Amino acid sequence: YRDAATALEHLATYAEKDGLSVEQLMGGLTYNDFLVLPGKIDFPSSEVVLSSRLTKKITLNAPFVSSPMDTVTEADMAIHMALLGGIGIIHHNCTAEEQAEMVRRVKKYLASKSADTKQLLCGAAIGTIDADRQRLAMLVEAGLDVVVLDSSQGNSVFQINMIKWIKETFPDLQVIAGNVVTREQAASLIHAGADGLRIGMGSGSICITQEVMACGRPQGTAVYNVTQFANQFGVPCIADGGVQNIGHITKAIALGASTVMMGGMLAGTTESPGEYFFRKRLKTYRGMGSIDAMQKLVAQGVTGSVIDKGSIKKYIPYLYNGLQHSCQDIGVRSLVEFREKVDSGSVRFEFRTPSAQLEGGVHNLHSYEKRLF
Amino acid sequence: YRDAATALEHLATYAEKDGLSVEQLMGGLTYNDFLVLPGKIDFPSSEVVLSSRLTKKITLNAPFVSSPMDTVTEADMAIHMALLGGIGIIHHNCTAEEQAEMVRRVKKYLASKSADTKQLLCGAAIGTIDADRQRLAMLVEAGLDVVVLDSSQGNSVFQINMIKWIKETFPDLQVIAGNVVTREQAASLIHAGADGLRIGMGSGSICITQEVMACGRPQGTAVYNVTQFANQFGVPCIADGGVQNIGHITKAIALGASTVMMGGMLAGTTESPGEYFFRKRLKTYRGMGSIDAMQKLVAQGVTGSVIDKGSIKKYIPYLYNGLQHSCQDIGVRSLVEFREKVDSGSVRFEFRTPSAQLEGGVHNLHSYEKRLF
Amino acid sequence: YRDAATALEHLATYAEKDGLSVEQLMGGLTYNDFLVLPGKIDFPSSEVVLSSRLTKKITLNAPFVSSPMDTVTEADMAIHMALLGGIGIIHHNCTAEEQAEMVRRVKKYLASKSADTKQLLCGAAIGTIDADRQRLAMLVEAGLDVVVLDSSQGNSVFQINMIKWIKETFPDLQVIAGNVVTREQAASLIHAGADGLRIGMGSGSICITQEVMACGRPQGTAVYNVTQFANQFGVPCIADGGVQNIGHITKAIALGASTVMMGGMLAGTTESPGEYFFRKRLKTYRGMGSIDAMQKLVAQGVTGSVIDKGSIKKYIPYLYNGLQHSCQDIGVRSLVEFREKVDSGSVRFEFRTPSAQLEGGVHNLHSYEKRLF
Amino acid sequence: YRDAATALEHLATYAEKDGLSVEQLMGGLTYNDFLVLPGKIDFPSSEVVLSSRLTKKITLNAPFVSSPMDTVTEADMAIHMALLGGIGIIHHNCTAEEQAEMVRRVKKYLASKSADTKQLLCGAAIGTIDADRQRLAMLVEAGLDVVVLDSSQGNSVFQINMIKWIKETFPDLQVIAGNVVTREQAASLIHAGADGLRIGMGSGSICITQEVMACGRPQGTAVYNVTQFANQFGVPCIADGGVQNIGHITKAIALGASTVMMGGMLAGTTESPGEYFFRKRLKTYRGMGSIDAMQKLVAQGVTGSVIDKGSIKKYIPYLYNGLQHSCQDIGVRSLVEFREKVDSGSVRFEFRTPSAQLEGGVHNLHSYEKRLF
Ligand SMILES: O=c1[nH]cnc2c1ncn2[C@@H]1O[C@H](COP(=O)(O)O)[C@@H](O)[C@H]1O
Ligand SMILES: O=c1[nH]cnc2c1ncn2[C@@H]1O[C@H](COP(=O)(O)O)[C@@H](O)[C@H]1O
Ligand SMILES: O=c1[nH]cnc2c1ncn2[C@@H]1O[C@H](COP(=O)(O)O)[C@@H](O)[C@H]1O
Ligand SMILES: O=c1[nH]cnc2c1ncn2[C@@H]1O[C@H](COP(=O)(O)O)[C@@H](O)[C@H]1O
Ligand SMILES: [K+]
Ligand SMILES: [K+]
Ligand SMILES: [K+]
Ligand SMILES: [K+]
Repeated sequence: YRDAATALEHLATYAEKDGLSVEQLMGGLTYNDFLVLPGKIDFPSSEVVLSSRLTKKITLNAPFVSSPMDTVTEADMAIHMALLGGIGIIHHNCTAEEQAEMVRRVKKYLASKSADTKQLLCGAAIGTIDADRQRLAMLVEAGLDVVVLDSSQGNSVFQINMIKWIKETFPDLQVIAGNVVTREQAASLIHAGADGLRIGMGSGSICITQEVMACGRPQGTAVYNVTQFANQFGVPCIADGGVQNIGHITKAIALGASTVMMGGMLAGTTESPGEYFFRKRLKTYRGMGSIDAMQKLVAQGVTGSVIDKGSIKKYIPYLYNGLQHSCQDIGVRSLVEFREKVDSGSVRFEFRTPSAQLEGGVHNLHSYEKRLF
Repeated sequence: YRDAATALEHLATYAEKDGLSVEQLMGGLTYNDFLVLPGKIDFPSSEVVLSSRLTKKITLNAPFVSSPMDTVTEADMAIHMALLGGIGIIHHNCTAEEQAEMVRRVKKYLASKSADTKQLLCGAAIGTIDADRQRLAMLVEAGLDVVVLDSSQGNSVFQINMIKWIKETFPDLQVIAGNVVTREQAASLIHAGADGLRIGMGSGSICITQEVMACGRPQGTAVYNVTQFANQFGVPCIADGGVQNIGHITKAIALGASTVMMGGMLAGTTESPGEYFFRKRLKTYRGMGSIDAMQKLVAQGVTGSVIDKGSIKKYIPYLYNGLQHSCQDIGVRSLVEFREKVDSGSVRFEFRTPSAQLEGGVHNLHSYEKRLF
Repeated sequence: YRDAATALEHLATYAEKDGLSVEQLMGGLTYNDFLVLPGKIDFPSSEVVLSSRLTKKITLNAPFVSSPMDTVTEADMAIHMALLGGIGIIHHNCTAEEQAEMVRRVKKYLASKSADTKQLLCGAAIGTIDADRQRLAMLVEAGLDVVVLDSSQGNSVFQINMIKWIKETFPDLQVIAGNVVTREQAASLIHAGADGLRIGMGSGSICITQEVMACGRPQGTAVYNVTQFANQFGVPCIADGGVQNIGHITKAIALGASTVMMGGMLAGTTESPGEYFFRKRLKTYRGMGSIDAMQKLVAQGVTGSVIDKGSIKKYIPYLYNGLQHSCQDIGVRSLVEFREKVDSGSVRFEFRTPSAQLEGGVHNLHSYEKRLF
Repeated sequence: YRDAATALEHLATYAEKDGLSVEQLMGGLTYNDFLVLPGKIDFPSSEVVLSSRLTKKITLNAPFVSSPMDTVTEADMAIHMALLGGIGIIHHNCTAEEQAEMVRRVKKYLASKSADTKQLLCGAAIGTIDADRQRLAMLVEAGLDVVVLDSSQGNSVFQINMIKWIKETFPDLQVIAGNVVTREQAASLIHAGADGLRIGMGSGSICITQEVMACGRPQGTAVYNVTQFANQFGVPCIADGGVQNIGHITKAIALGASTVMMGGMLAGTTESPGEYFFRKRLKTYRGMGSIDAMQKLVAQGVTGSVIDKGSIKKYIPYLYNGLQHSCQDIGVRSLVEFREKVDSGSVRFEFRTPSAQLEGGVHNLHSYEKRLF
């Protein structure tokens, strides 16, 4: 046999590292279709830094964003998301007066705060019609820090003109455009002057766009191809939709996302809008393209329910600490280093067959209780 | 970082567009195995034109055809299908006298109408035996506009001779031959003088041909290979079977289909034959190769039930408006442009892993109600 | 557009026929993973001949063989299998005296008959131990026509010596060796003097060999690789296991099988051993490697139940007529021509994605009844 | 046709053996994704030797190791595992005093025994913190034969230093490091001075690491790549996790594992800790990363239940005799020969499509009882 002392040296006899680079990995796959291979641990998980760029000029201490949906994010969610190092995007399924009030509630309230006034950071969504011009003006007056142009298909003349108008009218304000899933879409909205990109189409838990429009993209592939382009321009991208656990968050970032947006995961929490009901304690969770949401006609989302998840004061820290441990297993001390080591090919990946996915999950038990924390 | 002003220019640094061309996409896959990537929106969905060639000389305002099945299309269906810009193919699981009466009912009744008499367009199915010669003569007397030669395997001497006979005897009448799923089948029936082709074998919701005959083809692949050939001869093709939502319709056309035929989707509607019953309001839906259908012995279809879908006066417009929005997302202003941009490689596609398909649908909800419109 | 008259000629512009040849098709797939593409119909299904070589010197009018299992084939099954143009292999989970009696019952009783005595053809199974030497002698005295050496793994010194002994002692008797799934296994038993081969390992409905032994092969792949070799020596092969419908039979033969063996399909029929019981009218069906079967300790099969299928006097004709229609759709007039056209590349195949398989089956119905005939 | 006498000779006309070599087989697959092809039987299964290297200096008569989990292995399990030719690894979810007592119970009690004192061999697990240094000293005093450094991610400075310390302080003691799933991890811990490696991350039945950490590897692939490296240094590797039947054990070894570790399979047995309860006779089985286990906060395992499996005095022999039959089918007389014939390419493999896996299992039965032995 070989001398154990030569073990590390012998690795050089191999053409490349074990596993695949991100380039080799990247068809039409998404998060559950692969794993990241473990690396070398020479630091505690507590040492892991999770600072993340939301936009060109806005950086969060945590890559967590609550989605602009009327069953996920209002003032209560936005406040506590900001307090916990993330941020919330307030929905616009409401009057411009009602939305502005929610913004004021946040602004008048690791924490995400402005550098000048020390006020909590607040985001909000708007449509791309002429009526939303006045809406935005009201939100800006309320102290809005960042606006999300809310669309399933963001590459449009209407959105492009909206971007151009905001940059001229509100230069200080940061603009996140989307949604997008292709390189060509990204270039268009980057060229328009977007400060960030929202990635995803049909990956949402409550979304059926892909079913009824035949249009969208697998989330993992969308994140890679978009960010591979957008990152060259220093435009941070939000991985929006299909996120359901800590593992999805790590993978989203690995593929180039700067932050991740969550709807269903945050739906059913105490801080979410809507009241609990019993059927088991549930809350309503619905796509904004659902008939209910649109009426509150071609639906692109559904109305459903999610079980009580408790307060995000316990859930977000779980995501935070969990993501720290994830980075540790991979052998990276920050999300910045995570990005660098992936693009350099140091971090390695591996595909997962359907059998490997079943093996990866809980299997062959009479019964079990899934207590995450 | 790169200057945002160079974003669109930088796209030229890439060898090809993001995603796959239809050629690259096209083994043995069907509709659910892929997506169309979104494009550029610079028009309203209302601007989208859905005019479609049914046959060489017949063009519809909507690519919707009701299947010739005794649980789908009789006079009531055919009338309302024509009124809504589509057309109905009346079944022949009935006497020649009974079928001709149904045709007369339609003819004596965006709308699909003749250019000379302004009467509603009507289609009908027949077998390929000698007895159907007289049957057809009766249908022609009733004012039939187009005939469908109804067979699971249309590439036969019997069908070929039937085609040849009709073209000689009834030159004005348009003939749709089928079903076919291969290039060789198409050439044979095109050579015979077919004015259109019916594509599909075993893709039907109620069909088990592939199970009991081991013969057929995945619908998506069948449409591509057949139309890639048939379109060179200006022979429109009907994508028949396996259509269940708007997404399937968009994809069918993307692969080369001119129109799409629906059975199960239209079964259970008010305009369909058969009475509602309760088990939940249901209607019977059965393959014409089912024992029931054949007796009203090797079965190639099944007898089943479908829930009440309501009137097609609300369902077809939903398909219509939905398809308009689908084209908009893709960035095409008509089905003609859709065809052109696909064959040129402007429209791009993406595969879907099993995980991506699960992600694409509704996932990780306690419960939900699927209200399409 | 192109002139329709040139349609058939234009096919020559294509490098190869639509679809795949069997070579191109053939990893690790089985029957449900592919389809045969339809061809040209210029004959009635009644014209299709299904004569099939069971062994070097024995030819059946139907490629149907009942498996040697104590819940499938005793005298009653063997008699009626022979009468209907197939043959039955009597099990040996019984005394040598008991088995010989069953053989005598068949011999003393399209039909499969001897050319000299006009008596029904009869097959029987035996083990490969020394005790089975006397057993066989008794079966031969009873008028046995063909013997099956019954083993999950037929490539053994014990089986090889058993083959050699039979050929010397009983030259007239035909010997089917097996089971096998590889080329190397086939060569060994062909070299030993086998008159036919039994193909299959772990493909059985009641079999778990692959689970507990990690040894076996996908049935489709096994048939191709074995027969590709065995056919060069004029050694007919039985495709044994995993057959569940007419489609599987057509595909088995397409890949090189001369006949097919059925257990589960024939289990639960009136002619099968064991009594009906109620739980719905059921019969017991069990692997011969099951603890029950072995005790009537490492099990390689299970004990289960199957619903009443009725008499094989109606089921086998259904298989017969169904297979005729299958050949017709493909455009072949006999199983001999089927073999020839496949090996020449005239018959074409197509893969099936998981989606294509779901599409191929019954889908999207509230409910349905599967009446085959 | 060809002369049967030339059958074996004709095999030489083929470029390579039927099926795939292990290299060709080896992406991201695991055990259920493939089969081993049968070989030549020229010996009885009783002749098969299952001696296996646990570590550099420790060899077992059976490749069976019980996992260090508080619902699997305490003194009772460890004793009977050693008696039956395997070994048990005692968990450390208990005080150092409690663990040492369990070791003494084993030491003071085909059988796995020391060569000098004839005492039963005993293994035990420990953490990699400073407190475990004293713990180990107590275990060594109790007569511990081998220590397992218990971690989901063994490639750490803490584990590396722990290894280095043990080799200096307790030279006689054998050290198994892990867990690992990559080549780079292996080299690191081999270089540190490991006497054996524990392979697996997220493949456990009760483990969700891959879900919550996005980190791990398909078990089959992990075993191959790690052992392909580790075996060059004569470092035996334990395939840990995802083992559920005899088939998995055979495959684990085929890919390079020297022994296999079982948790769930041995959970629910009489010799396991914890009492039976009724819900059907069940026992608790839980991941050591479960909240319950950790509290007896980011969970990486779950708490569940498994049905009563009976005594391992009947189960392990079943595994033993089953593995013998498995080797026989493959045509190897020992696990050593198994290794040699695989690396030489004599043993062949075959992929399994999802259809082939369904075909491989029990299918198309009304009902069945799975009696393994
Ligand atoms: O009705 C809808 N149609 C289309 N996309 C939607 C709809 N509702 C929400 N989404 C998207 O889906 C995301 C939520 O995905 P989830 O986090 O998987 O629930 C949102 O942030 C939106 O990007
Ligand atoms: O009994 C049958 N055997 C074979 N194909 C059938 C049968 N009944 C209907 N079909 C085909 O299946 C289509 C309906 O498919 P669906 O729209 O998926 O229900 C029809 O238009 C026919 O082309
Ligand atoms: O106990 C068993 N172990 C292994 N193979 C078996 C056993 N019982 C039956 N078989 C095989 O499985 C075939 C039946 O497959 P089926 O037709 O799919 O039920 C038989 O003809 C045998 O070749
Ligand atoms: O809580 C846990 N987190 C991660 N891995 C675990 C945990 N509990 C057990 N394992 C691993 O899973 C193996 C058991 O796998 P099983 O044999 O498939 O149940 C153990 O031997 C450990 O290697
Ligand atoms: K797992
Ligand atoms: K979705
Ligand atoms: K079908
Ligand atoms: K099986």
